[PDB]
Amino acid sequence: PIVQNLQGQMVHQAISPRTLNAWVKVVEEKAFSPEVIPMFSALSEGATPQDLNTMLNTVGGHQAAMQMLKETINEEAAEWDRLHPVHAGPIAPGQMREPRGSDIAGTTSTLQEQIGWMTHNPPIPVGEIYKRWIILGLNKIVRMYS
Amino acid sequence: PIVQNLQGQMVHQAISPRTLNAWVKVVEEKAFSPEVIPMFSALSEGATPQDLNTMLNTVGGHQAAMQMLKETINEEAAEWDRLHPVHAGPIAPGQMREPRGSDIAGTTSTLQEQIGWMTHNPPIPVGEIYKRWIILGLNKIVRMYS
Ligand SMILES: COCCN/C=C1/C(=O)N(C)c2ccc(C(F)(F)F)cc2N(c2ccccc2)C1=O
Ligand SMILES: COCCN/C=C1/C(=O)N(C)c2ccc(C(F)(F)F)cc2N(c2ccccc2)C1=O
Ligand code: NA
Ligand code: NA
Repeated sequence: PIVQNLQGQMVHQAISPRTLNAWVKVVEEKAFSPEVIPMFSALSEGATPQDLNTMLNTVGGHQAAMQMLKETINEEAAEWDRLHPVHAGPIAPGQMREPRGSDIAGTTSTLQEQIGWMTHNPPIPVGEIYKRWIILGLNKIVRMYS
Repeated sequence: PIVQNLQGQMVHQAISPRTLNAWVKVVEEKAFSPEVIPMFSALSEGATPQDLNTMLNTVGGHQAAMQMLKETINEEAAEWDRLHPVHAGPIAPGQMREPRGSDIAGTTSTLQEQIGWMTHNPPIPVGEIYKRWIILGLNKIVRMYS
């Protein structure tokens, strides 16, 4: 997630491995449990898409449940593009481009571009947007158990 | 916890009731379980003493376990005073005073004074210090189950 250092700068701070390890243990004990969702949202506060994917990849899960999660994310990303089309073409070096669904999901964006959108004014909270997509998918999983 | 708003300012953001509710459910299911500790540290990122006490009070627990926790905190606070004595007496209005153990524990300090120490340069991370005392006590509890 993003936090301000001892100067003023908004810097990225990776998620602690000990937090990740404890989290996977929680999910393992409360598989498909609704209470895990508010906890997921709590631990991902200020998280960038990169951080979110690290959490998702670390947890893993059932092949099938991961599918519904990915499909949900993909569906929401395509819905973002349908509503927020981005222009392709000429852009000067260092110019900020508008994020597409795949950028919000961290697939086609770097940590630096994610931080840029998140610390911009007006900000494009790509971390918050992606988290919502994930939570939608998690809420879908709990309701099928697959 | 403290977070920067849409201007630049370091503002306080209370813990979500939904997070608190989910957390108490976790502790209830994993009573005295070591894995809860890394999770406690994760959710209290950037937390002020006020936030920490809200979490502690919300969780509650066994009369006896709460005792060892309080006694541990009290013991560490007295140890902080023994090593970092603070001068009493004349101080101008609005002057920043050095925190004593009771201030770090949020007993004799306001949310505003806690934020002041935490956003000062060099900072007095009262939230981090208090969190360590709590985690020491939690590690004590797990090892007695009381
Ligand atoms: C470590 O795996 C052990 C067995 N549990 C697997 C699960 C699963 O298959 N998926 C795909 C995932 C993926 C990410 C997460 C996340 F960390 F993000 F929360 C939870 C989660 N949930 C889940 C979903 C909804 C509500 C509660 C838990 C599971 O139970
Ligand atoms: C809601 O209560 C249901 C039964 N569990 C009670 C417990 C207890 O009596 N105390 C005093 C506390 C107090 C705060 C916390 C905190 F939220 F901060 F983690 C955990 C905790 N732990 C605890 C201690 C060490 C490791 C894991 C859990 C307990 O089990
Ligand atoms: Na990437
Ligand atoms: Na207070």
